Amino acid sequence: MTFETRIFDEPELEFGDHHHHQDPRLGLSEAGPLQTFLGDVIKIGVVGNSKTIEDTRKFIETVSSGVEGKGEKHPNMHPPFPGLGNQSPYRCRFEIEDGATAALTKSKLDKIGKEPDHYRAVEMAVDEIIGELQAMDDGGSRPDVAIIALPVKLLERVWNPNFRGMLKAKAMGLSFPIQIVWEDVIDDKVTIPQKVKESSSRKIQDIAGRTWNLMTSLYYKGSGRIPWRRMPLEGEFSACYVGISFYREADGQQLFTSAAQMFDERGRGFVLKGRRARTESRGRHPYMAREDAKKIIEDVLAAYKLHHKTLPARVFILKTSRFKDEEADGIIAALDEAGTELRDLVWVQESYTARILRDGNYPVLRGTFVDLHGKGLLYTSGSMPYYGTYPGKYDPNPLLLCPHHTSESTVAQLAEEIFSLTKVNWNSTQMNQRLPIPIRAARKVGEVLKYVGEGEVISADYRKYI
Amino acid sequence: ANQIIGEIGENEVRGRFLTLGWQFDGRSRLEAGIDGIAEVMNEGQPMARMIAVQIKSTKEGKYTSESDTSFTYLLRTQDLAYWRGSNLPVIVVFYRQSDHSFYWKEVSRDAGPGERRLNIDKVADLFNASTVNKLAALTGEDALINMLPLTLPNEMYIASTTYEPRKAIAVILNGDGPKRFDWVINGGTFWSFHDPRTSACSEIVDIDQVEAINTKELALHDDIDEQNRFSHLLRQTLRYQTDSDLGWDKDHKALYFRAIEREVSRNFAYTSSKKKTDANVVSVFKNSKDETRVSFVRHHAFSPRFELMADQWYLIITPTYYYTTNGYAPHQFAAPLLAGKKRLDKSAALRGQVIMWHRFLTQSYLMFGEPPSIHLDVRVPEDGWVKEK
DNA sequence: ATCGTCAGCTGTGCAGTA
RNA sequence: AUACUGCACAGCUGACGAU
Ligand SMILES: [Mg+2]
Repeated sequence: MTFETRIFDEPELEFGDHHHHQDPRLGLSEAGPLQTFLGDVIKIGVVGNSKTIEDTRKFIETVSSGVEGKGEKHPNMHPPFPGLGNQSPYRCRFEIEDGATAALTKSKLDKIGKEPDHYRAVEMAVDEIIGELQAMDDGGSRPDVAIIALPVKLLERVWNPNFRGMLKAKAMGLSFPIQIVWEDVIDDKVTIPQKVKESSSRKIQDIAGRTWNLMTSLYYKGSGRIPWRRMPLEGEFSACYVGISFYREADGQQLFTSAAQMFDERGRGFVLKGRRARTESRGRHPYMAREDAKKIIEDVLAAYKLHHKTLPARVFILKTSRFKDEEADGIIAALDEAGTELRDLVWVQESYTARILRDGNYPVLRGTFVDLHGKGLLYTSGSMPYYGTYPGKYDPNPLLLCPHHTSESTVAQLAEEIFSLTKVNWNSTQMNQRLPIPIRAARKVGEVLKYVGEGEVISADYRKYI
Repeated sequence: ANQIIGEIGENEVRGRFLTLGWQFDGRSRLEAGIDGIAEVMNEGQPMARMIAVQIKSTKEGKYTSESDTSFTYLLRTQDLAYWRGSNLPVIVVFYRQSDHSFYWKEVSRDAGPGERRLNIDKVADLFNASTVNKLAALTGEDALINMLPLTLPNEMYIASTTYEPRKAIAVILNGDGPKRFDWVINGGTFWSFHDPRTSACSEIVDIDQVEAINTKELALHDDIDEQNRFSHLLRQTLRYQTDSDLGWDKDHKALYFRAIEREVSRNFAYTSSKKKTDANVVSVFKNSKDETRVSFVRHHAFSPRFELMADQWYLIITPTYYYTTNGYAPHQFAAPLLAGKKRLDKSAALRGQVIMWHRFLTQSYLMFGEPPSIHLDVRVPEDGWVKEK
């Protein structure tokens, strides 16, 4: 048979103090973040109605004192939160100062719940919140990170036009990032329905996972220092990673292109910058032009030569769409203008109706690579011999890696190295991440950048996007 | 609050130590890293010269990866380098407020750096009267894929004829001959697997322009529109040589079975080698209360997508379910039921389907081979889990 | 400005957290 | 929007072939 199957191991993640482990949860609980925070204070401001603020304070007070696991069934799936003590997996503590806390009056919420027009009601709610946060920022009570805790009666009008995209677009002029929390997470008594008819209500996972995900996001947003990173091997050349995705305008059918840049820091650090430019559209097509790709590569090389005082040696570009001649010509022309000799161009396809089948009521392990005559089938979702079982039903779909014909490295090394780039994102802490962070970061940047008006400020800081 | 728990932990650990002697000083508030200096008592006289001890106290709560038998602790390399360069052995203890779990662990000073990842263990590692001198003497499975290698026949047929396909369909339904479904016309060219002139379908083709061409010439090329026409021809052929126990529905491209035996389920036993195909291929379900009203009679179908690899063509299988309420009418609502059944079935139902279909069902012009088999380097340890249905 | 053919990429929502 | 997987439904895109 002309099929060569590989089972890559789980990639390691380098935490602080030269410790590496495959689990972000236990790894953070063991060694803490990679880039430590010089200090001990993360100040939090809360915006919402009165009851949301009291439940937010109660939530912080409860989760600061340890959280039990879900059960003894598959313990690695549900590890207990250790709280913000001396066993804290952040080496810092969060406090909610009383000098800045925005309580929303019931008259304004009543006026919000009375407007029949859908657009301007969400717009005025977003603008009022933004004005409260701006007056928060202008004073001497600046917080490190803000929390928008929403009530139930606001949520019937806001949810039942997006709210997160509008708020994160209109909050990009501030000096701190914000985080949105629904009513259901803070209070376990009440629970809301959704858009379709609902006799029942929504359901979320238990408070162990909520605390881990929410507070890892809060720590990265507040401190500004990255929790973990991909562990670099010894011997390889210097490299710079780019990812490309697409999105829509929410009113028309026109498609845009997003981007994200990564390179290793000169030392122990990582860079997840965005791009302070709003690439425009050239038609409703999932393919970009060649000049904008050239400008992307020049910006990437300028950032690398600014940080490292030298050019890189390798460039990795990940794309959701298939590479074409024009984009490859532009990237190659930019690179040989700069003078780099190692290139790798890979298209990721998420719609391939081929799978690896076996008997035993369970699918194959995560990290299964099959060479389909120059292509690559990768099982980034699958069975896990660390979580106990495979979390989920039916089968996990695989993704296909299609390299360009100008890429130097073979399909197996590229597949392993893309498999090492998946579990990097700091929004989550689980392992079942089927999308590499050059793709997911570009998707997040594009999702936030949907509602940003023309002639506005676009920040390259990643904390304004997740 | 956490500042007093360390002091009381140090005090009660010292009380345990002073319980059987073990002269402990503690430190002042000027200390950093190593805690106070302790010794070992010998029946009422300090025979031991000196040793170093460090306190580590935590609140109520289990440790990392603690499941009834052990736990794990990690050591900072600054502290490890601090203790490695020293002149005295050190010991490390743990918390005391759940059930007073005073444990001892010692790091050695042998050749070679690196001593972290203290993995503590069972009841042979505790401070008690059981043993006290022990730390005082320091003076695969091959799987398959869902592909089907397809062996082509010898010759196809080509022609030239310029009628619209809508008129040709209306010609072939209103006629008297067999309902042949092997004809694809695109670009003005008549294509078929059977010979047009040896058929009743010759009415929509010219008699003098029928030619026989080799299969392998058009199987491989650089053009992809001809590949799309080839795949449509293969779909028409697969519809043709199976339309006796099924039909066609454009939703999910399903060849769902036709129920003509007056609401009888079909087990469809095959038993190819030892014992298989004992699962119900077609199932019958009645309503909640009344048997006069039928809820849904269900059966599963599939849809084939054809492709090429190194000039060898392949077919895919995506089996879907299909719920018919009362018969040949399309279902009023099937998304929640299809979602629920897909939520219910594990991976073995797909395995049972690929071992029961397209080798032993509707395979008894195109010859269908065995699905390809691959070697997996690591077998999934399914025997260790709970097997939670 | 319409209709079959194939091949793939974003929005929008529901279960289920095994 | 604490997060991810699976499923379902939609809209869109470039070469066909014809009015
Ligand atoms: Mg987020």
